[PDB]
Amino acid sequence: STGSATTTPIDSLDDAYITPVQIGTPAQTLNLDFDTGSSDLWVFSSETTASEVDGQTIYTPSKSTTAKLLSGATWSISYGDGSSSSGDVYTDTVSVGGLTVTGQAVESAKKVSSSFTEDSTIDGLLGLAFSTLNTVSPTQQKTFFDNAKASLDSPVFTADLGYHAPGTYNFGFIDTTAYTGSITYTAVSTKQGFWEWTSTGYAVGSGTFKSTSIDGIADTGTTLLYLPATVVSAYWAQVSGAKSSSSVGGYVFPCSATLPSFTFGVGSARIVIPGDYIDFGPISTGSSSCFGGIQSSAGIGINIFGDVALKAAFVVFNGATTPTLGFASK
Repeated sequence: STGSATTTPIDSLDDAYITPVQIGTPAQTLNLDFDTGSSDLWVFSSETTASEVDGQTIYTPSKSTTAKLLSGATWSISYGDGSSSSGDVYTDTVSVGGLTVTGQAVESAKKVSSSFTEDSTIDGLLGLAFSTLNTVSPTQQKTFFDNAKASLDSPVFTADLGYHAPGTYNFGFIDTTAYTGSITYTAVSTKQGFWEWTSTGYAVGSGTFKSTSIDGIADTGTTLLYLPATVVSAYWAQVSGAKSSSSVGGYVFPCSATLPSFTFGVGSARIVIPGDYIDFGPISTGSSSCFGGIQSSAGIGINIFGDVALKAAFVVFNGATTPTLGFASK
């Protein structure tokens, strides 16, 4: 089997991407944030505290003939940006882009943090990291990908995120029309539950390439590119007037700037992030100070190849017995 679904930016900045997901019988379609940095499929639901729902579409298990309470199971998750959610668990039929999993754990939110409530466009998350990170207790549950894997034509999914445009998540096949040149594959460590890999270095603009190992995670659920402070300083030093602002929470730059590109290494291959991808617009409405898309990972504890990086590539998440990651230009 295979699946193919379009993923669409939630706003003009590509702050995140939503993908329609069919849950239950008859289908209830919710728009989920596919997140290769976590491993819980959770949804706004009929059980979510009413004051914490503001415009989201909810899953109502009582209206699904295939929903079953997973008795005794609870979940609770905290994300890198400080947001959180928790609740109980149902199993139900879940389909993404024509690919159907029966008995998928659907984690029903009883509580969500303000960040989630305030984003009316995201109805929940669909985790695509390794199932060892799944938070369901006392019986850990598998991700949608892990459940689908054996049925897939090939044990892979791909992320093809758009810049200010829709893109695609495919399951079970590599669309050879969706990228240019060849795909370069690189080793993955699953020790921390993430799609963790080592970039071979970077360049700023038309500058020379610096060969240096940068360990980090491929994380579709993180907006920006978080890298070591040395690398980030070298980038922003090429933008007149750019500075790190403790009050804003990162590097800002004059909105009048033309940003240089940023290149990262994948083995001997190179992925180029155009400068425009690094612009996240005014820090507040009407400001001439703009927020940068490359930020320091210092104090996160991990480097994160978020959407800013990933949307510059066609990315293969290879879930073979020994997982790997592939990157191609597009």
